[PDB]
Amino acid sequence: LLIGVATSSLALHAPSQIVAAIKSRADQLGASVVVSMVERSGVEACKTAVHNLLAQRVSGLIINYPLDDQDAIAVEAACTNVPALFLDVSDQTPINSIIFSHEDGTRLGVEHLVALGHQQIALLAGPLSSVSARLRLAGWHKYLTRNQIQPIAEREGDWSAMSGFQQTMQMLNEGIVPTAMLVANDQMALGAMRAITESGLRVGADISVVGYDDTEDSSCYIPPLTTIKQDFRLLGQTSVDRLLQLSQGQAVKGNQLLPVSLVKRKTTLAPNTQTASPRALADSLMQLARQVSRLE
Amino acid sequence: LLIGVATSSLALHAPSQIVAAIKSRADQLGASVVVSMVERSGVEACKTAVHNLLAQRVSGLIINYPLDDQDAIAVEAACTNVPALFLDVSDQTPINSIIFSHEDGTRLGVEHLVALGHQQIALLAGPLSSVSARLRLAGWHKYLTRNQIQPIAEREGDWSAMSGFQQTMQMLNEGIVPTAMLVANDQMALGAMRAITESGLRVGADISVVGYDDTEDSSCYIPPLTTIKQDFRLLGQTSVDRLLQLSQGQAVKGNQLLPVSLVKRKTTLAPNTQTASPRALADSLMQLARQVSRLE
Amino acid sequence: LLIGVATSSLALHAPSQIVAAIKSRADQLGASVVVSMVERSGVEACKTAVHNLLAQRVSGLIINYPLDDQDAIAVEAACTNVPALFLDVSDQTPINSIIFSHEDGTRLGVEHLVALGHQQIALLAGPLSSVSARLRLAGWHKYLTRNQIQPIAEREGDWSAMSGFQQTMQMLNEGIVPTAMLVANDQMALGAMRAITESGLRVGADISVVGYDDTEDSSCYIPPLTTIKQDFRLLGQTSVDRLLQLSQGQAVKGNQLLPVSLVKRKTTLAPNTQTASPRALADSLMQLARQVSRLE
Amino acid sequence: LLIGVATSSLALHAPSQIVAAIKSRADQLGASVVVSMVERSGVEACKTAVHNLLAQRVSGLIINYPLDDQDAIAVEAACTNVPALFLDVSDQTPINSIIFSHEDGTRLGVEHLVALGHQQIALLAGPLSSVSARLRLAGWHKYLTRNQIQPIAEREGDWSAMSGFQQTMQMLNEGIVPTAMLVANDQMALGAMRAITESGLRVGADISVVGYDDTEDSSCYIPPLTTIKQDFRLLGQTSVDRLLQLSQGQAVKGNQLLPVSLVKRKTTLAPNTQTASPRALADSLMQLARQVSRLE
Ligand SMILES: CC(C)S[C@@H]1O[C@H](CO)[C@H](O)[C@H](O)[C@H]1O
Ligand SMILES: CC(C)S[C@@H]1O[C@H](CO)[C@H](O)[C@H](O)[C@H]1O
Ligand SMILES: CC(C)S[C@@H]1O[C@H](CO)[C@H](O)[C@H](O)[C@H]1O
Ligand SMILES: CC(C)S[C@@H]1O[C@H](CO)[C@H](O)[C@H](O)[C@H]1O
Repeated sequence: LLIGVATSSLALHAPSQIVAAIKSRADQLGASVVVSMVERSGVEACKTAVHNLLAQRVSGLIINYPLDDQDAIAVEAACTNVPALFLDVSDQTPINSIIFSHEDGTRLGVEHLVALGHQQIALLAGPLSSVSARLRLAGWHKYLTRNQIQPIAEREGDWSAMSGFQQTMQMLNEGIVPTAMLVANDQMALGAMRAITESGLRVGADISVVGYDDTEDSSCYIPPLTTIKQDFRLLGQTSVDRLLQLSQGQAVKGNQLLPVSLVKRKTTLAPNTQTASPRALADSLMQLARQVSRLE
Repeated sequence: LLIGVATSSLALHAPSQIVAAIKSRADQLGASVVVSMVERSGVEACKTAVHNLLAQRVSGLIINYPLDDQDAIAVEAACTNVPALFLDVSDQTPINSIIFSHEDGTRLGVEHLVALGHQQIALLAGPLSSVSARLRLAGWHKYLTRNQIQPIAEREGDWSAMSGFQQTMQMLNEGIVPTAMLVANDQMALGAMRAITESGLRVGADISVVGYDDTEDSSCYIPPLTTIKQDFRLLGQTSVDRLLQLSQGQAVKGNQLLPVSLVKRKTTLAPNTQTASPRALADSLMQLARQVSRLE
Repeated sequence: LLIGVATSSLALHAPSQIVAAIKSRADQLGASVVVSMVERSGVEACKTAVHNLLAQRVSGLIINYPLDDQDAIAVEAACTNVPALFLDVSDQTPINSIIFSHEDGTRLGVEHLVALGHQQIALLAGPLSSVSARLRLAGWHKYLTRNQIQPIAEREGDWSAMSGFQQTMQMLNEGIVPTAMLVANDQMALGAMRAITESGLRVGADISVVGYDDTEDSSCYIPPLTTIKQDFRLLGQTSVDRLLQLSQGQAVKGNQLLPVSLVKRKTTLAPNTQTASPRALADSLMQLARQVSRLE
Repeated sequence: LLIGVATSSLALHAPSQIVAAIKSRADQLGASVVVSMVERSGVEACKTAVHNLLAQRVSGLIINYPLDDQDAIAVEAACTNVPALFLDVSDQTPINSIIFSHEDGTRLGVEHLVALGHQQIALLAGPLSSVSARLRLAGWHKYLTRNQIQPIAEREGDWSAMSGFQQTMQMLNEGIVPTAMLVANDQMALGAMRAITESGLRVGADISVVGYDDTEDSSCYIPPLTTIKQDFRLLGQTSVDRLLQLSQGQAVKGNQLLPVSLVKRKTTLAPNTQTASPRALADSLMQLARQVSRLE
């Protein structure tokens, strides 16, 4: 009983909250989990990661890493005879896998904003060289389409807070001031939020943001982020588990999806990028002047 | 060579970021790394990961886990005839250790705080279990004192955003309102922030905050966290290198302290009991500008 | 396969960008390119180049050089067998050409200034030797009368920046001061901008300028300029596709016009005469805010 | 006597100004210049570029493309017997090549600021995968270090007018505010120049920028660039000329250096006007608030 976990960059919270979640279930079942982090590169990076664990004489493999249909299949055979469960793959590729409904994920985000009266929605996607990053972009460009609305913007980030921050100062330094944004994860929305703020914009009221994952700090990110949840606590549960099932005789086989949901919090409101004021705002500015000349 | 790591919960940013770095360095030297995850509960928890990692015939062992003066010893003996490096222990311990200066980290934090005219300072510590936690709490006590200052409050967290949040919300609600707050880590600092905001107070202008760590996301928090940088990257390469040196008997024995540095950003600023509309005001004309434009 | 391109001066931005574009499209289908630098000398030069690329045994020729009707007719005669494709000609020439709608491109530019309330409009053309420049000056002329205006000034640059400069500040020196200037290409607009500024006016607020091309750097001229966007990347791609199929029996033939668009930015504003409030304020308020967050 | 020219991206101004000269020169001797291109791949891309040209019976080969010491050496062999002149290389890579003085170009930048009284300078370097950019970063260090100063920042761009904008949005938003920047190319200066302005700073008077290359548009940028002139005409010339000489048995086989210069203009002043953020700011916020006041 020695579960091998070939995971992402543990810098990112998700691949981390997942491992914690894994190590946690293997705990009660009474099995041992052993991590092997895997490089930024791809396919072959993952392969060696795989080989290591194979050497430790692991029992089965949970591959938490981005792979294209083709790559996934490669890696599977790399494992030779050990049963390997895949966590970040197309919900189409043959291999055994557990995926969060990328279809429901986007559908919810999209429809929540539309109902809220938003029309000018901008998209901040993850690193398009990542299947999961790719499948949410798709679902965005579908559920907004079926709703008739079209994305006034589209950026590419990389799962970091800074990435979401730059791509949002960029988008705003050239004229696209929307009323809502669909971000590919919670860290990018964190940065995205500071962005929208250092710009005189009220997050939520002026620009509604909706993260995606609902990692831990998301509750405390200033406006407690309205985010789509991915229960990794329960993803590891089902994972370690099914992994046992495949090895110890049977299985279930191939694609198996889990649900997601809209954790409605505080970054999403009626469009109204604020309307009105006569010379009320003139009277406002007026005082700051006193204040400023109150200084020099 | 094969490096083994006993680690705290991979879900805490700092530990995840310290694990990720140790990775990079093993990578540059053609060495594999395997991580055993531990349940921050006790010394036994620790002896296990070690004990299983010592079954992998790992070449070096790195124990990044909060062991006590006497526990460390139990664990060093546990990691039989293999060199181990302890990362969360005390320089006050006869084990091969590499740690960050707690004496400076706390020194600066106070030094910076008193330097801006703050006198009523509140302390928000981490789980008093962590040697480190307790260490950081010793320092703040030492330096506030050398500045004839005694803290007006001292709550305790558990290293997470939500504890930083629950704790200040309680303090604040208790009539206790500081003018500057010293937090044990960036994460809890996120929480304290949100609380300080929901209390209707300008974080920076009214209550200045100083985390301690400079984990990734901090450059993107609300007003970016003025915070004690612990160079996890630095910590990474050293341990890895020294672990080889270690196997080869190269007596890089005993303790050795890495430095911290105060990163200035947007949460520290003088006590708002001086001038009014400091820094902020600027980014108030910004809001107003962004309202007037909305009307044309 | 192997395409040849007889080009205008490579030192002129748009033609360079078009070549770079054509290069990519070639690459996409694995077509080899080869460029011949044509001297502004004239059709006897653009003829030699045609003859030189024929020496190489090109499969198809793209000719982006500003030839005149009979000058175009004369060069195709020289395109023995190999199919030539003309980029700089008039839709009116009975050869195979692909160009950008000089109609809409001059239409919008005018409509944009008329709808902004301008009326004293000055024109800055390119060298009247070229069809394209003259094609552009014809439009401006048509729409201004059709919108009951007649340019108050009409100068002639040569596509370079310095022309835009000299020419404008020259007109400015004769005391001919307009509220809007239409310029034949971005480069010249860069220059005009400096002349304007250098002679004491706020480009935009006082004299507004439109461009034509939206070449690379345009996003960065201090006030980024509103300009007629011509997609050279599209041009480049079609050029090849057409040339291929064309040259490959599948006779396309004739002339096809590509669409353009008005890229709105910071140089086009309402006339200063009317309140100087077109905007001013939102743009102003905001950067004053940044100097208000610089002394505290 | 046919000269094959394997050039870089022609999107950039310098490689295009050099081709223009390359032809302009070859034009005088009664020689043909056939331009071939390379993407940003490296060696293989530069080699195909070379095999292509070899096909057309080119008698010369001018490689104006970034090659690493041993990569140059490969492409030379690739180049075969047909004599090759390299334009982008290091003075100590063993082949016949003409390069501007990276040593004096950086020396002049440095000494100019130092003597002007600049202490805090930032470094906007070019893509560190381009020898030009590298020897040019190193050079600046040497002279600054020689002068007792160290870069308060060091960013990396990619030669476009936009990377200049983002790295100055960046380096500035993250608090660094130098008083001089040594930019590694004139296009990247239009962005820094534009960034430094949109942040309430006066280029020249507040941040002092100094570009590199001095290309055609630089004398028309807003405050016209104090730049380092690389005489692209003298280079085109010396290039072709020397090219027919080695072709014709002669030599001086290996390194050859041309001079650089400092074209002083208006982006460099003595550090400070004292206050870009003073009293007026409130009086000015007033008339604004009042210019506001009336659109309601
Ligand atoms: C593992 C990274 C690609 S990041 C990570 O993966 C998770 C599970 O796939 C979720 O996708 C998160 O949104 C994303 O941040
Ligand atoms: C596992 C916790 C002690 S968290 C973590 O560990 C790091 C390494 O020592 C530092 O202690 C960080 O402050 C702390 O946040
Ligand atoms: C062919 C150049 C002399 S000019 C160049 O060409 C483009 C494509 O035709 C456009 O005509 C540009 O405005 C002009 O600068
Ligand atoms: C092709 C690029 C390196 S751009 C270009 O190259 C010339 C080569 O000498 C110069 O070095 C310029 O500084 C740079 O912008």
